[PDB]
Amino acid sequence: SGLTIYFKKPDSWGTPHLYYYDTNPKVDEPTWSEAPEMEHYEGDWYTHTIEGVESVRLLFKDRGTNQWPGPGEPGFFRDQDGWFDGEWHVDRP
Ligand SMILES: OC[C@H]1O[C@H](O[C@H]2[C@H](O)[C@@H](O)[C@@H](O)O[C@@H]2CO)[C@H](O)[C@@H](O)[C@@H]1O
Repeated sequence: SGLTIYFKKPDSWGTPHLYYYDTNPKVDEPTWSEAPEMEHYEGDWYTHTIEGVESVRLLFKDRGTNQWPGPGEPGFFRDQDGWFDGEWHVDRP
């Protein structure tokens, strides 16, 4: 299985990282500061695949203090791929 997630980077952000927890099925889960670099995709879009996973809660961050959603707010729940530009889409919008 595995979730591919694409994320449109806000202009003022550094390169996005994907933080995730509540993996199902359970898979290794990085620390906030060790959340992985999303690979550059096309233009503003970046991407990362969580291996081994049907569902996840996730937050986007950079190496700075930016994150979406806010500090402490629950991760976005996916399900399925994958495109977030401020709202979620099954296809590139
Ligand atoms: O790990 C569960 C926890 O993850 C998310 O928390 C982040 C938080 O949003 C960051 O600002 C920073 O404090 O690191 C935390 C993870 O260690 C969710 O926001 C939170 O709801 C969830 O419980």
